Amino acid sequence: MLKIIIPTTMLLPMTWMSKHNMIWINATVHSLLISLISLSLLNQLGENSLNFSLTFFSDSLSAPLLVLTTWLLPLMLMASQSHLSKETTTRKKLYITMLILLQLFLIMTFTATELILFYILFEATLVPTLIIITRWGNQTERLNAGLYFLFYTLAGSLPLLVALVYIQNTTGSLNFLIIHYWSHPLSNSWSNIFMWLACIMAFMVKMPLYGLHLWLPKAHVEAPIAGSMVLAAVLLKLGGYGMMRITTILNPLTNYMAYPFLMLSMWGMIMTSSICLRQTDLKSLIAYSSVSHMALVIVAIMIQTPWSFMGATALMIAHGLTSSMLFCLANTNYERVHSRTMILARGLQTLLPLMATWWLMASLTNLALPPSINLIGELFIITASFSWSNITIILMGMNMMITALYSLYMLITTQRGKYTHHINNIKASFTRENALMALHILPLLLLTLNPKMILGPLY
Amino acid sequence: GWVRPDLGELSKVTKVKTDRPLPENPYHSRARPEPNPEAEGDLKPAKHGSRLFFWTM
Repeated sequence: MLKIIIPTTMLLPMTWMSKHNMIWINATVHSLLISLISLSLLNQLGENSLNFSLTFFSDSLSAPLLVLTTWLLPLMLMASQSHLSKETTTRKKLYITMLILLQLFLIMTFTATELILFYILFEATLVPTLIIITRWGNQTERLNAGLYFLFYTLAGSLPLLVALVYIQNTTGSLNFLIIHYWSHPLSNSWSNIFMWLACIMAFMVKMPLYGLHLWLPKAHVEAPIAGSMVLAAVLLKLGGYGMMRITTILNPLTNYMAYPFLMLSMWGMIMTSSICLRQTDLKSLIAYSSVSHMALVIVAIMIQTPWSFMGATALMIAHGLTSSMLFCLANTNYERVHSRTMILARGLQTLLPLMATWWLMASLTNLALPPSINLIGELFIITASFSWSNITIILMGMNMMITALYSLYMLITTQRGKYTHHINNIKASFTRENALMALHILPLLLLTLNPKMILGPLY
Repeated sequence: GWVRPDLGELSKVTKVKTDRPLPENPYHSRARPEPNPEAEGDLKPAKHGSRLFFWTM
């Protein structure tokens, strides 16, 4: 994977000694080239993960996330061009360095071989985002935002470290290939429950899970837009990639202690989706929407069925493209109106034709029209959960109905209706943010044509 | 027939021919402990490098 790693780190010298105006052009073009090179990673064998090196390996689960990160990186590059114009060149290059460093840690995380190496770069993503959230934020609270996001993830991260090093002393290795191949049943000894626990809350705190999610509304609604997408699109999914990994050994414990988190989640998305319907800030809805969508994933991983894992993977990638779009969409409105209140700028279809479309299928992908990959992930979860328990259907079915309730609500309360006559600064929609939405949406329908590439290794 | 020994003569180290045997264990020492396994053998490169976590070499 150094055919991706080496060019990615080579973006640092190139972006750090380019001209004072070419930093945006240079970073965007070669990051896209990295995305094209990363597209070759879509190739997967029947069941053998691509073992490029001793310390790097990939399969049908890592690559779709890998392409998601690499494809994403130019998207914040173009999104940040708007509000980063009024800055010095050296600080601007510092911003680009954080994004590239964030990307580089992401690729190493997904391509990691053993759990400890995965853990190091996994957590290492906290540092670049911590600077992004805090240094370049917009409001006073961002200082409290960073601490909330940092400690929450760390509070669960440290128990996993103790459990991980404990794995090495007991099993003899932490390599994922050996762990799955040398998998042994886990006893129900009272120590083993905490052993199971210490490998879980690390992944579910950043999912986020119901209860342990408050950093999500306190960061995504408050981070800079560029940091907002990568947080929602991929960073939450870091728990997903880990959980499919760590569950290979933590069996058959999952049968019992999934329950306290299952209905914690099962009552979760319905509860969270209710909060989304009754927000006042724009970005607060999508943030609360993200945990709601992430909640069905938690059930998908934990239930441990092949169908749910495919549904987990599809919903994971689909939500990333979606949540990035709505966060980008909110940023476009926030920039002109200098706020994020929902009913502040209702009724803008008459002035924003193309935006009103970009609202339209972005919300529809949030409603998950058929046959968008959102349903393909969502429906697979439903069938797996129903096979587990019939009474499941009412809950998340009601959730995706209250999900439908709000997912038109901002469409009504941002585009439908009459403009505000005192507002007179909604200028012609610039092609930059405009083309940004195009690059968000077309891969969604393109992947809809051939979804078979994003169901993970269980397909 | 006695002559006073000169200075330092009485302080010389003398030798005697006692017929008693030399005590093999004057201190009655117990059995000496066996030495620990001797360190020997040839040195070859460490198997699979450091063998610590993700460090292949």
